[PDB]
Amino acid sequence: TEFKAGSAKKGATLFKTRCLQCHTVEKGGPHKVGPNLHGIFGRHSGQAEGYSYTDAIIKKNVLWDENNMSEYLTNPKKYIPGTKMAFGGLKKEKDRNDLITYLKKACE
Ligand code: HEC
Repeated sequence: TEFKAGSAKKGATLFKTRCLQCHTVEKGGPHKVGPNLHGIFGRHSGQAEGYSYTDAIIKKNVLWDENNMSEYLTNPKKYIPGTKMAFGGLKKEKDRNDLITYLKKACE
């Protein structure tokens, strides 16, 4: 027990200003700089087809759940050195919570 639920509305706007530049979240949403993340929970890293991911991400083979997604979110290059994900992070657990509450919801 280490992840508690945030606000999806607050999650959704965090997403629009911090992740939209690179990702789509809708079913059948296209890949961009970053891959489409629909269905990410339960899935492992580097398995969306039609996307060229770094060695590092495939290699890490992380099961995508809220718990994991939080630490990746804090510092991705940290969590997975070699990732091409150019994002500093979300150091605030509160923001992280909203946002994950949002992804838990839309990538559904
Ligand atoms: C572009 C400047 C990005 C921003 C901003 C965010 N992400 Fe991203 N993401 C990007 C890339 C290029 C990649 C590929 C990684 C590689 O090393 O090949 C990723 C990857 C992810 C993943 C992992 C998914 C998988 O298929 O295993 C996740 C869960 C992810 N990105 C989520 C995410 C969120 C929620 C963001 C906003 C806070 C975000 N990323 C920022 C590109 C970019």
